[PDB]
Order: sequence, then C-alpha cells, then structure tokens
Amino acid sequence: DYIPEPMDLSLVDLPESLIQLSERIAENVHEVWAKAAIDEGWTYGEKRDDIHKKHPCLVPYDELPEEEKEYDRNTAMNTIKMVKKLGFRIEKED
Amino acid sequence: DYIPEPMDLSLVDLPESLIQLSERIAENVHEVWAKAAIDEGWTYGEKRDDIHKKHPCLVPYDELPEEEKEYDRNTAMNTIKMVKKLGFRIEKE
Repeated sequence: DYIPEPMDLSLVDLPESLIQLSERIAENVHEVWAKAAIDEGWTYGEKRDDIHKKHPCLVPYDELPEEEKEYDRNTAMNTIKMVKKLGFRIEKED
Repeated sequence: DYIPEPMDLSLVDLPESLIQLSERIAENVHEVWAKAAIDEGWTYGEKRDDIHKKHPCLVPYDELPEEEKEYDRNTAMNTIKMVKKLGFRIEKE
C-alpha cells in the first residue's frame, strides 16, 4: 500500500556555482557514511554481506562506480533544492 | 589502506528555522530513495535480500526505526552544512 511520492523539485533553481561543487559535497557525505559504517565494524568486500559486515562502496569516493557517484550527487542536490523549496535563500558570499 | 576523513562541520551554524524542518527534508530524501529502489524492482522485506530485492526500509518514512530517521536527519544537516562551509549564505525569505 506504500507509494513513495517525493516532491516535484524539478522547477527549483540553484546557483550554478553551487551545482559546480556537487562532487565536493557528495564526496563529503560519502566520507561521513563511510566513517560511520567502518566505526560499526564494516569493511570492504566485493560482495555485500550483512553477516560479515562487508560493503563494496567502502572505497575512496573516487573509486566508486560512476553510477554511485551520480546517485550521491543527485541526492545532495535534492537535499539542497528542498531547502530552497522550504522558503530559504542560497547565495554565494562576498 | 582507506581511512575516511570527513570535513569537520562542528562549528558550522545553520538557522534554527531550518533545523526545525530537518524531518521534512529527511522524509523527502527518503521518498526519493524509495521511488528509485521500487522502480528498480525492490519491495519491502523484514530482512534485506539482494537476490530477491527485498528491503526493510521501504516503508513510509514515519514507520522507520528511529535510528534510521535519525541517520537521515543528520545526513541532510551535514549536506546543508557542507554548502555553508563552501561559501554560501542560507537564510529564510
């Protein structure tokens, strides 16, 4: 009975200078995810195994398959778009 | 040989009005993850099963274990804090 219905953020516009940095951000979220997992005893394995706490994405963000990177970048942009949609202003400083 | 070293965003300060909305954001990010997974053939299962594409967190955001909700909120906050550290102003309009 559960149908996910994310908000339409398609017409939400971000500063290009911010989108240019999507990898920095995505890489940073990846680092946070990885430090945590590793802190809970996870380690790299080619196959994912919950029993031996083994994960194939526990590698430097750069080693990640490009679709994982793509996913992380989009997730980050969605997060920020959502902030904008909630009545907040984002602008580069000076 | 890989040691994650995330940026220290401890001293990054966000508007309280935004942090107040952290669940809303976290819920939306969850919906997006969920629509995708389901689009790729995943469904709910008590136990995660990659072979049968079964996932426990394919439930309405509200029904999630509190630790997952908590993880999602912090992730979102980290994300937004990262924007701030990169030289951007975030302010309620």
